[PDB]
Order: sequence, then structure tokens, then C-alpha cells
Amino acid sequence: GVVAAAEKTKQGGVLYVGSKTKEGVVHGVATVAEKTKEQVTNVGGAVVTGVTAVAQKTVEGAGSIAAATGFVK
Amino acid sequence: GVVAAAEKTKQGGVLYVGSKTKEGVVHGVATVAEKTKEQVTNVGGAVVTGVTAVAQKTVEGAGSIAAATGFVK
Amino acid sequence: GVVAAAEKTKQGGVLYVGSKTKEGVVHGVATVAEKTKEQVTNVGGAVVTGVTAVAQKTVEGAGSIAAATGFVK
Amino acid sequence: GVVAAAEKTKQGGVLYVGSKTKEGVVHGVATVAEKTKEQVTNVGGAVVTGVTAVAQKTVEGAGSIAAATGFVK
Amino acid sequence: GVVAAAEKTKQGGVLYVGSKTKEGVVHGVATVAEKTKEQVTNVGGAVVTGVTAVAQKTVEGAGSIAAATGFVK
Amino acid sequence: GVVAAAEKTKQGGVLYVGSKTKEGVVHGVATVAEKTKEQVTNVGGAVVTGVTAVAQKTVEGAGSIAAATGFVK
Amino acid sequence: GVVAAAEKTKQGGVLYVGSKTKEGVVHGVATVAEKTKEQVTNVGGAVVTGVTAVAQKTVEGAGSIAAATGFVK
Amino acid sequence: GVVAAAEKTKQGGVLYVGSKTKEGVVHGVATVAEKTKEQVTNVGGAVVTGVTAVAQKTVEGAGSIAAATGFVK
Amino acid sequence: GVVAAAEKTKQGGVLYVGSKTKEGVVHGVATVAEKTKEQVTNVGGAVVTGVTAVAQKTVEGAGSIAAATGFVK
Amino acid sequence: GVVAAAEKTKQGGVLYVGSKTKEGVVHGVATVAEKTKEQVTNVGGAVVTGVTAVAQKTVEGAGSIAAATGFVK
Repeated sequence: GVVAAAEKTKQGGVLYVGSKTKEGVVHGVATVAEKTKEQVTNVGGAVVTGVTAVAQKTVEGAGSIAAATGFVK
Repeated sequence: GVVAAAEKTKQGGVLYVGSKTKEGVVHGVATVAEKTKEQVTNVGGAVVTGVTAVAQKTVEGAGSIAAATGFVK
Repeated sequence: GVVAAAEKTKQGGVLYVGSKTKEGVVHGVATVAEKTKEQVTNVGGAVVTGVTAVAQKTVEGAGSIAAATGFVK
Repeated sequence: GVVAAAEKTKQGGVLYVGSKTKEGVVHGVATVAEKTKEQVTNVGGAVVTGVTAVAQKTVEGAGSIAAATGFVK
Repeated sequence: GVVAAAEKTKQGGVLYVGSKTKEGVVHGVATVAEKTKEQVTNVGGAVVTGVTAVAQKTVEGAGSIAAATGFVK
Repeated sequence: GVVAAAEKTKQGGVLYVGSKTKEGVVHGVATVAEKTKEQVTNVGGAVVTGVTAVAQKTVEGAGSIAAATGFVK
Repeated sequence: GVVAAAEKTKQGGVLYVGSKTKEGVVHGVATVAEKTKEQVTNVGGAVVTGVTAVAQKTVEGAGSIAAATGFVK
Repeated sequence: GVVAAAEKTKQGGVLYVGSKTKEGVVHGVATVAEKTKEQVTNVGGAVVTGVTAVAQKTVEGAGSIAAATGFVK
Repeated sequence: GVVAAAEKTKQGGVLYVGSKTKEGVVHGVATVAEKTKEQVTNVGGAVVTGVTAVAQKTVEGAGSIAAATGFVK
Repeated sequence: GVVAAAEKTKQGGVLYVGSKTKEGVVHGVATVAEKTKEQVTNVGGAVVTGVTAVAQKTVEGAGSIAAATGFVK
């Protein structure tokens, strides 16, 4: 039983980023592999992957990830 | 049983990013592989992958990911 | 049983991004592979993949992903 | 049983992006593969893949993805 | 049983994008493959794939995707 | 005085190339340019530009090239 | 005075190349440039630019190249 | 005075190359430049630029190159 | 006076190369530059630039190169 | 006076190379530069630049190179 559950129940500044760059090489979430069996990537949140990466008020509610990998059994 | 469930029940500034760049190479969520069996990528959230990547108020409710990979059984 | 369920029940600033770039190469969610069996990509959220990628108020309700991969059984 | 269910029941700023770019190459959700068996891509959300990719208020309700891949059984 | 169900029951700013670009090459959701068996792409949401890709208020209700691929049985 | 002069006065094996290729992209003598004034290409000899390029006993006599480029004077 | 002169006065084995290739990209004599004034390419000899490039007994007599470039004077 | 002169006056084995390759990228004589004034390439000899480049008995007589570049004077 | 002169006056084994390669990237004579004035490349000899580059008995007579670059005077 | 002169006057084994390689990246004669004035490359001899580079009996006669660079005078 691989169960994920999420509930969100609502009974309802300045951010300056000045970037000046030359030759920007960016890798974010990388999985490099040879001779694998499983390559699982779950993103319940945020992956902000700029050369200028700004993430404001981003992952702000009720996230659930349930990963079951392998299980030769 | 691979179950994902999500509920969202609602009973209802300045962000400056100035980027100046030359030669921007960006990789976000990469899975590079040789001789795999499974390559799973679930995105219940956000993958913001610019050279200028801004993510404001992004992943803000009730996300569920249920991944079951492999299971030779 | 691979079940995903999502419910959303509603009983109801400034963001400046100035980008100036030369030679922008961007990869977002990449799965590169040789000799796989499965290549699954579920996007219940957002994949914003510019050279200038802005994502405002994006993934804001009731997402569910249920992936079951492999299962040689 | 591969079931996906989604319900949405409703009982009912400034975003400037100024981009100036030369030589923009963009890849979004890529699955590159040799000798696969399955290549599944489900998009219940948004894939915004510009050179200037803006996604405002985008994935805002009741998404469900249920993927079952493989199952040699 | 590969079932998808969706219900939507309704009992009922400024976004400037100024893009100036030369040589824009854009790939969105790509599945490139040699020697596959299945290549499935379901889009229950949005795939906005410009050189200038804007997606405002886009994927805003009751989406369901149920994919069952493979199943050698 | 841009002078070229050539005189040729005559008082008068096995070469196996087995090529097997897929996806061959070949560029030979390329001059790629933006905002030039002169683009001169003189070929007094041989430019053999195959995917399988064999040149046997090719440039075997009395070649002269006299190039004068620019000369703002 | 840009002078080239060439005179050729004549008072008169096994080469196996077995190539097996996939994805061959070949560039030979390339001049890539932005904001030039002169782009001169003289070939008095041989430019053999295959994926399989064989040049046997090729540039075998009396070649002359006289290049005068620029000369703001 | 930019003078080139060449005279050739004639008073008159096994080479096995077995190549097996995947993903061959080859650059030979490259001049890559931004904001130049002169880009001169003289080839009085041989440029053999394969993925399998064999050059047998190639540049075997009387070559002359006379390059005069610049000369602001 | 930029003079080149060449004279060639004639009063007249086994080489096995077995190459097996994957992912071969080859650069030969490269001149990469930003903000130059002159980019001169004279080849009176041989530039053999394979992934498998064999050069047998190649540059075997009477080569002359006379380069005069710059000369602000 | 930039003079080059060459004269060649003629009054007239086993070499096994077994190479097996994966991921070969080769750079030969490279001149990488930012803010130059002159970039001169004279090749009166041989530049053999394989992943498997064999040069047998190659530069075997009468080569002359006369380079004069700069000379602000």
C-alpha cells in the first residue's frame, strides 16, 4: 500500500535581484547513471533552476510524496 | 494499492529580477541513464527552469504524488 | 489498484522580470536514456521552461499523481 | 484498476516580463530514448515552454493523473 | 479497468510580456525514441509552446488522466 | 599588381574504402559570418567533401592563387 | 605586388579503410565570425572532409598561395 | 611585395585502417571569432578531416604560402 | 617583402590501425577568439583530424610558409 | 624582409595500433583567446589529431616557416 494523501482546508516588501553574468552553466536536479534499474524523480515542491532563480512564497501548502522503489519481494 | 488523494476546501509587495547574461546553459530536472528499466518523473509541483527563473506563490495547495516503481514480486 | 483522486471545493503587487541575454540554452525536465523499459513523465503541476521563465500563483489546487511502473509480478 | 477521479465544486497586480534575447534554444519536457518499451507523458497541468515562458494563475484546480506502466504480470 | 472521471459543478491586473528575440528554437513536450513499443502522450492540461509562451488562468478545472501502458499480462 | 602565374611543362595498387554510416552530417570549407566586408574563397586545389570522401592523385600540378583583400589605401 | 608563381616541369600497395559509424558530424575548414572585415580562404592544396576521408598521393606538385589581407595603408 | 614561388622539376606496403565508431564529432581547422578584422586561411597542403581520416603520401611537393595580414601602415 | 620560395628537384611494411570508439569528439587546429584583429592560419603541411587519423609518408617535400601579421608601421 | 625558402633535391616493418575507447575528447593545436590582436597558426609540418592518431614517416623533408607578428614600428 503506497498511499499519499494531502488536505488543505482554508476557512478564510521588496525583493530586488539584480544579476549580471557571463558564461552561466546551471544543473538543477540531475540523476546521471549507468546500468540502473529505476530512476524516479517526484517533485511535489518546486525546482527553480535559473541562472537567476528566484522563488518567493513558493511551496506553501499540503504536499505529500509516497515513493516505493525496488521491492524485489 | 498505489493511491494518491488530494483535497483543497476553501470556505472563503515588489519583486524585481533584473538579469543580464551571456552564454547561459541551464539544465533543470535531468535523468541521464544507460541501461535502465524505469525512468519515472512525476511533477505535482513546479519546475521553473529559465535562465531567469522566477516562481512566485507557486506551489500553494494540496499536492499528492504516489510512485511505486520496480516491484519484481 | 492505481488510484488518483482530487477534490477542490470552493464555497466562495508588482513582479518585474527584466532579462537581457545572449546564447541561452535551456533544458527543463529531461529524461535521456539508452536501453530502458519504461519512460514515464506525469505533470500534474507546472513545468515553466523559458529562457525567462516566470510562474506566478501557478500550482494552486488539488493535484494528484499515482504512478505505478515496473511490476514484473 | 487504473482509476483517476477529479471533482471541482464551486458554490460561488502587475506582472511585467521584459526579455531581450539572441540565440535562444529551449527544451521543455524531453524524453530521449533508445530501445525502450513504453514512453508515456501525461500532462494534467501546464507545460509553458517559451523562450519567454510566463504562467500566471495556471494550474488552479482538481487535477488527477493515474499512470500504470509496465506490468509484465 | 482504466477509468477516468471528472466533474465540475458550479452553483454560481496587468500582465505585460515584451519579448525581442533573434534565432529562437523551441521544443516543448518531445518524446524522441528508437525501437519503442508504445509512445503515449495525454494532455489534459495545457502545453503552451511559443517563443513567447504566456499562459494565464489556464488549467483551472477538473482534469483527469488515466493511462495504462504495457500490461504484457 | 595581383599576379598569379602557373606553368606545367611535360616533355613526356589497391585503395579500398568501405564505409557504412547512419546520420552523417558533413561541412567542408565553411565561412559563416555576420557583418563582414569581404568573403573570398579561392580553390586552386581540391575540396572533396563526401560522407565518404576519397581523393586519389588529386592536386598534382602547377597551382597558383594570388588573393589581395581589403586594401583601404 | 601580390604575386604567386608556380612551375612544374616534368622531363619524363594496399590501402584499406573500413569505417562503420553512427552519428558522424564533421566540420573541416570552418571560419565562424561576427563583425569581421575580411574572410579569405585559399585552397591550393586539398581539403578532404568525409566522415571517411581518404587522401592518397594528393597534393603532389607546385602549389603557390600569395594572400595579402588588410593593408589599411 | 608579397611573393610566393614554387618549382617542382622532375627529370624522371599495406595500410589497414579499421574504424568502428558511434557519435563522432570532428572539427578540423576552425577559426571561431567575434569582432575580428581579418580571417585568413591558406591551405597549400592537406586538411584531411574525417571521422576516419587517412592521408597517405599526401603533401609531397613544392608548396609555398606567403601571407601578409594587417599592415596598418 | 614577404617572400616564400620552394623548390623540389628530382633527378630520378604494414600499418594496421584498428580503432573501436564510442562518443569521439575531436578538435584539431582551433583558434577561438573574441575581439581580435587578425586570425591567420597557413597550412603548408598536413592537418589530419579524424577520430582515427592516420598520416603515412605525408609531408615529404619542399614546403615554405612566410607569414607577416600585424605591422602597425 | 620576411623570407622563407625551402629546397629538396633528390638525385635518386609492422606498425599495429589497436585502440578501443569510449568517450574520447581530443583537442590538438588550440589557441583560445579573448582580446587579442593577432592569432597566427602556421603548419609546415603535420598535425595528426585523431582519437587514434598515427603518423608514420610524416614530416620528412625541407620545411620552412618564417613568421613575423606584431611589429608596431
